Amino acid sequence: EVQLQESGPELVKTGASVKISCKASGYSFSNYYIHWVKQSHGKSLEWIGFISCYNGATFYNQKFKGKATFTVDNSSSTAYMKFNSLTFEDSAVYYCARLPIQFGNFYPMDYWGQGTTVTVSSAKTTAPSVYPLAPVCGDTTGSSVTLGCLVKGYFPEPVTLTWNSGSLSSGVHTFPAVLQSDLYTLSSSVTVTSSTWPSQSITCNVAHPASSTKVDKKIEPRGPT
Amino acid sequence: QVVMTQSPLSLPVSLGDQASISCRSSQSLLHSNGNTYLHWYLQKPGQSPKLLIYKVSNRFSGVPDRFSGSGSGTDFTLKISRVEAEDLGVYFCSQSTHIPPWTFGGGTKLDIKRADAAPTVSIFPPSSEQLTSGGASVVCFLNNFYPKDINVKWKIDGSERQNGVLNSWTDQDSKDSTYSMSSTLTLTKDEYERHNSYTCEATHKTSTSPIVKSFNRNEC
Repeated sequence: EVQLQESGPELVKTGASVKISCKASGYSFSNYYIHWVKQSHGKSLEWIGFISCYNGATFYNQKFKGKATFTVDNSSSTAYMKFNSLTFEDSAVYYCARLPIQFGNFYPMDYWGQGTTVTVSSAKTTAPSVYPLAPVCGDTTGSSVTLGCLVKGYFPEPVTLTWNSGSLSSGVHTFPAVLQSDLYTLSSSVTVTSSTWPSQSITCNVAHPASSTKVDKKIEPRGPT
Repeated sequence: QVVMTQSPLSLPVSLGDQASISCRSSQSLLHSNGNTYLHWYLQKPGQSPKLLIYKVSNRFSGVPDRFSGSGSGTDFTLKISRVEAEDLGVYFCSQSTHIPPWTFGGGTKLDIKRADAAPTVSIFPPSSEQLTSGGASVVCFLNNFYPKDINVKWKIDGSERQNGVLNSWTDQDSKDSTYSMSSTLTLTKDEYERHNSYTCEATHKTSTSPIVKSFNRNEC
């Protein structure tokens, strides 16, 4: 029944600061260190530092000295990490993890939080352009047909993409967004039987909450010119 | 700083078989007190890392005996017997013999083995709507293939084109254990409408020949 519950995702502007929390439960809070660890997408975990929940003492990895500040609120069983002067390179998932005081200094970090994603960018909110991708013009000779939807040039994540308002869920691949020149691009494919489309409408539905936009693009067969 | 190196980055295994994940440290993890502080964790997407094995071979609370650890000095192995679907995720090692800092391996992601499958390849010219906007993206989907390694090559009027290409890959599918990929070539409308032929070529171990999908702006 040990749990470390971390605060939610953060989107922060270049040069600003953010403070993320780690709330402990199910154990004697003051008998442990809380460590903080960085996980840049597709890289090894990188240890940042620790704070003692017994007496508040801190120790920081020199690479993060000046960047990260640890605190604890003993009364709420909560540890905090504050980050100042955020840069693109600070975009990562940050974990808290506890480490007992009482089983020697070399005991492992034995319970972890679920992680907090921090995204740092100078970009301004930007609605996507949503493009329907119909097959090459011609004759679909196969038993099935693949359609697409391109969602280009938005910020921030996330978007929601559905096909036929969710009624079309099988045969869908919605691809992770890629970030280029401060903006995201995502695509999705859907594959149906050739007797399904174009005889029945297929529409890609895209929502970008941050611009409060909601677009439907029907996939239309291409003309011969 | 003790550097932990893990292999492989991706480990295919069929359900019911034993998986073996290796960790190497840049410096012996035997402490002068006789103990060796090498530990193994499992992380599933979006979930907290979970401690599995500590001090080379000790199973942590609730960890079943299908998990075992071995090794000494700089070389360590995590063995998972009878791999199941709930075992799927990223496994990573860490050391606490030489601290600070605590350091971590780069992780090994389990891959479910299945029958080889060639990708299904589909190419998409720019939409009329994007062309009206002044842009041109050509999209290629390479769907439902196995194993995960694949290469895509773009050609314009027969000539290889690397600039302007952005790729994205799905994680292994939970239904059929295949992988998929999307590749987008973005050009200015001005440059798109100077050329005639556009081609996406997929190279996958399922054929010595690439799967080629092409279109011509000139005619259907």
